[PDB]
Amino acid sequence: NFMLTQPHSVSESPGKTVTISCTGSSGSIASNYVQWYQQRPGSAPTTVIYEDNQRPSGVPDRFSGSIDSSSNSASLTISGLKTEDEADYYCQSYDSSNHVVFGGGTKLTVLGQPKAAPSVTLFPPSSEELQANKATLVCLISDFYPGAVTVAWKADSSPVKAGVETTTPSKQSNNKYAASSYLSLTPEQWKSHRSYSCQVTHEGSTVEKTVAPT
Amino acid sequence: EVQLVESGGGLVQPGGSLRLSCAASGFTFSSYWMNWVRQAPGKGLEWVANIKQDGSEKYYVDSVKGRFTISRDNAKNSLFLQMNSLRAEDTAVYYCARVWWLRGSFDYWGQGTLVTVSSASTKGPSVFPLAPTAALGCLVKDYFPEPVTVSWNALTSGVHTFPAVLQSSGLYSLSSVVTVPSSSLGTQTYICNVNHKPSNTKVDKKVEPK
Repeated sequence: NFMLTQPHSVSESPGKTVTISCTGSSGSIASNYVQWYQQRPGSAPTTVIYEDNQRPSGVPDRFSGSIDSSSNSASLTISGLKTEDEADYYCQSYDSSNHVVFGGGTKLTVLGQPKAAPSVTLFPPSSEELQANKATLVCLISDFYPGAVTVAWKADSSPVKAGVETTTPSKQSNNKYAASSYLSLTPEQWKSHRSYSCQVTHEGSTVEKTVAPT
Repeated sequence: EVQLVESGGGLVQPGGSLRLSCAASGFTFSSYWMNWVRQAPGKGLEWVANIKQDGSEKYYVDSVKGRFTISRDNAKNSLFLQMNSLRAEDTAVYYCARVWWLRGSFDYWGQGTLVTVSSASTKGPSVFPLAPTAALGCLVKDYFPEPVTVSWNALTSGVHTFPAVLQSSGLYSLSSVVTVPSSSLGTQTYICNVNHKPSNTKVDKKVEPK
C-alpha cells in the first residue's frame, strides 16, 4: 500500500535552490532506501541520488538527497541551478511486498530567458479540405517564454466550447516554446459564422488572430 | 559498455497480445535482478515487473497480474515480457532496466520500446495546404500511428514543424509552416514533403495562395 507523492511542478531562476519533496503514504519512508532519477525529454532516466543521500560518480554536489523521518518524506535539493537541470525528477523506493514504488514525478523548469510574447498565426480551412466535407482551423503558437499559455477559441466573438484540440507546449530549437491548437468543424458550421478567433493568453497578456470565411 | 536493447513493441487492438524481448550485453546477465518499467506518453514512470537473477521469483504490479508474464534466459542474455489481454491503459514506452541489487538503484536502462494499444487502425493522413513576409504551411491530419516527417526542400526564411496533437478521435494531427517574403508567393512554388511510413503514405503538395 506504500505510495510516494511529489509536487507536480517546480521552478526557479538559474543559480538558486529548489527542493522536491517525496512524501510517503501508507508506509514508512525510512524503511527502504530512496532513489532519485533525472529523466529528460526523449531520454531514459538516469540516477542522481541513490540510497537516500549517495551521489553517483560525476553527479555534482548541487544534487543532495535527504530523509525527513518526522514528516515521512524525502527531498532532492538542487542548488546553483543551471538551465541544463531542466528535467523530470522521480523518487522511488520499495514497499513491504517486494514491489517497486515510483513517485509521480516533478517537472523542474529553469527560467533563464526574458519573457517573450507568443507569435500567433491562424489558418482557415483549405478549399481541398472543404471539398472533402471537413473544416479544420489551425492556430500556431511560437516563440513564447516561459511555456505556459492558455488557448481560447471564439466563433462570432462567442467562446467555442467543443471541437478544440491543443498541444502541450514544447521547447523549440531556440529554447522558446511552441504549441498548436485545432478547431475542427463541419463545412456547415464553418460557413455559418462570420469570424473565428484564436486567443492566446501568456502571462496575463493576450495575442489573438481573426479569420473570416470568404 | 552495458547495453539493454528492447524490441518487439508495436500496435495492438484492445485485448490482443504482445511479447517484448530485451537483449543484454556487457555484463554477467545471470547475476542481476531485472525489471520492466513503463511510461505512458507524457506521464510518470510506473514499475511493471521484476525477476530474480535466476528466475526463481517474480513480482508484478497489481494492474498487470494475471495478464503479464516476465521471464528470462540467462544463457541467451534475454529478458521477456509476455502481455495478454492488453488494454489501452498499458500504452507506454516499456523500459528494460537492471537494478544494482534487490533494493538498489535502477542503474542501467534501455532506450525503450513503444507499445500502443488502441482501437484505432493504421490510417494514412490527409494533407491540406495552409494557404496564406507571409506564412504558409501544410496540415497533416488524422493519421495513425506516429511519426511523420515534413520537408520543404523553394528556399524559406525559416521553417517550423509543430509536434503532433492526439485528437479526441484517437488519431493524431500535425502542422508545419515556413516563412517567406510576402511577394514571393505568386512567384516561387512552395512544396511540402509529407511522409507517413507506417501507412506507406508519401504526399507532395504545392501550397498556393487562394
